[PDB]
Amino acid sequence: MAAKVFESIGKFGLALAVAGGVVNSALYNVDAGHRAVIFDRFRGVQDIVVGEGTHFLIPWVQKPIIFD
Amino acid sequence: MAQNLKDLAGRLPAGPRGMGTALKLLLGAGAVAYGVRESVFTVEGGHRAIFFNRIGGVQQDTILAEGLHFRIPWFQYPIIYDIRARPRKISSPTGSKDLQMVNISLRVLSRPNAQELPSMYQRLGLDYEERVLPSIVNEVLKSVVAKFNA
Amino acid sequence: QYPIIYDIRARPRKISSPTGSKDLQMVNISLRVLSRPNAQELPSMYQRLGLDYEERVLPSIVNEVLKSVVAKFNA
Repeated sequence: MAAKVFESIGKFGLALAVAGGVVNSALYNVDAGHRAVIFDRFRGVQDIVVGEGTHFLIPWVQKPIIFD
Repeated sequence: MAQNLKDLAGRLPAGPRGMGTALKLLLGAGAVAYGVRESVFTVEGGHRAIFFNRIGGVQQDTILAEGLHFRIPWFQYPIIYDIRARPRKISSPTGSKDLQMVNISLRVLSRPNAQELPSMYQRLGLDYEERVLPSIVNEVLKSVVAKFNA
Repeated sequence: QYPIIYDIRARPRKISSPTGSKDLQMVNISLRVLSRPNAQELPSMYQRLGLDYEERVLPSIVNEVLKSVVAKFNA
């Protein structure tokens, strides 16, 4: 019984670490005075002005380019 | 090396019936997750990564403004337009109107028009900018500067 | 909340500006400019200037004003 608990806790910890890494990679800091532009490569550069604001950029799609 | 894999696969314990179907289901889920992950493509914003339709070529009508668009694997290539305005500083020597040797450069700030990007890829490609600006810049520099004295 | 560490310490910024005076003699005048970010507008000042607000305001308004004045007097 103990070994199963060990393995399950390890799997949960690994999943939590992966999720935390993804969440951290999904955020950006475009300092103010720099209004950001979403660097979305799905459907492009957002006429919807996503300026300053750490909007949740999905990884592999939206890299924060900092526009001053 | 093949015999080593042979022995390793063989040595898996002959467990009861349940874990065999469990392994089959795990392999199914792994393949499905891999497919779901791959159905999305390399995507930078400033790149209207349009649907490259496998049949008929680029989707001249499917103009992907900023938005999810899942590439069917082996069926759609992500067309990574650098709609990031890539300025291209380009020099053009000139004989002006009175034809003084005037050298004027021009920093030209091109974004591939989103509303015609798929035609732009049937028409220009990914390095569209090096395919348009490098010499239209010099064209226009020369044309104008050759209409004024020194 | 991030601590917005305004250097409201007056950071003097000695800044030189060459000048063509009114009669336009080449007069070089420097100016030691003693700036504190106004407390009563600091948060707008951070939406507006930032932490290195001083390098973001003084470096060239100093030269602006030096030139404008020195170009209104003969040598």
